[PDB]
Amino acid sequence: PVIEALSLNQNQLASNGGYISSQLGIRNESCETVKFKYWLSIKGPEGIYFPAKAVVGVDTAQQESDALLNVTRGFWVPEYMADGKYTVSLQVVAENGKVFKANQEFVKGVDLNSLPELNGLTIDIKNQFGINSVESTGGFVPFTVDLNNGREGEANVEFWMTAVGPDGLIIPVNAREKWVIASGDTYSKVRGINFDKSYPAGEYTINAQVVDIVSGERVEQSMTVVKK
Amino acid sequence: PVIEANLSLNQNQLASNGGYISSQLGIRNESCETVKFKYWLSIKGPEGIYFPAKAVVGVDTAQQESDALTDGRMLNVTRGFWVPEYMADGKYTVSLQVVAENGKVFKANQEFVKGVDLNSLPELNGLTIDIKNQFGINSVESTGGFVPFTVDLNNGREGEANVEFWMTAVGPDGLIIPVNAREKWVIASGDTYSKVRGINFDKSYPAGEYTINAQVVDIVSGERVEQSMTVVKK
Ligand SMILES: [Mg+2]
Repeated sequence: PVIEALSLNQNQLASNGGYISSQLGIRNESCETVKFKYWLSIKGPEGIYFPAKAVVGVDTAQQESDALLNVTRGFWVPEYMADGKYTVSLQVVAENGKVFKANQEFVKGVDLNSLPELNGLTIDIKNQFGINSVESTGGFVPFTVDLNNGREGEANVEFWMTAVGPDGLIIPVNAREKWVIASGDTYSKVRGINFDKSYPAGEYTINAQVVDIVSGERVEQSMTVVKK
Repeated sequence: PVIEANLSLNQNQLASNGGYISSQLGIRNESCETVKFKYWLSIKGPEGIYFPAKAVVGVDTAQQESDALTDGRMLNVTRGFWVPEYMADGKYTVSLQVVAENGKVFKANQEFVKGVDLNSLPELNGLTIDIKNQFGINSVESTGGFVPFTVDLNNGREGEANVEFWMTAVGPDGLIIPVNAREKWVIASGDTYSKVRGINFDKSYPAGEYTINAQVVDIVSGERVEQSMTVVKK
């Protein structure tokens, strides 16, 4: 690796938001000097994406290279942004096109170390065997889905999954299903996606959504699989 | 082109209570030889929503199956979907997507709106948001290129608007490239915040599709609106 790339001072914010301070480390392990560009960005719920940089005036700058690093950057997460899971991403693009990323999570207005949930309905969706990539010639990745209703009454849920990938692909992974889950019951399945040989190389976000139809609240779970 | 894809929607405007959209899908094999492909219909919406057109009464157990079209022959199917009241008001894109056996991707897209006017600017309660690819540059070379965007935030309200604004490029390999840092503006009644802002796609950046994504927030109401535009790096 020509580059090795993050830690956050805290990983839990309340719904009123707060400040996250991040320590960025970029090491040049290789024999030669390396030129790269780097930045810090955030991905959140409800399609939020934002740069860690905030400015008091007009942003006039462009992405400058460095050459080889230890810097600290902090950002505010305002109350208005959605409650849920955020990913902070230090990203480095080396002159030769190799991309390096270091990611860490924080949560806003939900418990770290508890499952995602819709008011007692708990959502446990996982890459079953931790398969983070498949070959260009194709591969299959199964995902476990457990929707456990911890409420006193029955929960009316809707559930689907897509693979959001290269070339603007949005591949159906699970069609939209609707379930009435009794108090104390669980909806469980294993669902896989076959990445056909024909599908483009690159990064796919397996994106599960669960909706409580009565409250209208929606929660996402995103998992990444790379097709080489 | 080994495939030509066509899509049309029976209507392009829904109320906030939602409704049903019926879509006509056309896939034509123009080429000399028989072609094998897979295809599907998906929707992208506000607030990070993505969903498949298909809904099932039980447990979805099926996988994406291939179809085949002989020389000159075509496929015509009609598919519909419900857009429930709970999904966000704003702009939606319906996408018919075809992946041919050889890896070539073909797409036909159409827009509909929910709870907003078709043919009006995105807005936050009288604050209008007009963000555009300035010269209609939809792609840049692998060796690099620069694309400028115009930003016009016109405050049509009686009072001043307190806005926050930023832009990223969401691209291949999970890149989220800063394009405009987070700025805050106080725009007086009747004024416009205008700027031109560009992104340099350096040679080093990966080939593929970049969504230039602008977000505008009314800091007082806490309402947020996006505008997305696509640039392909070859
Ligand atoms: Mg209508």
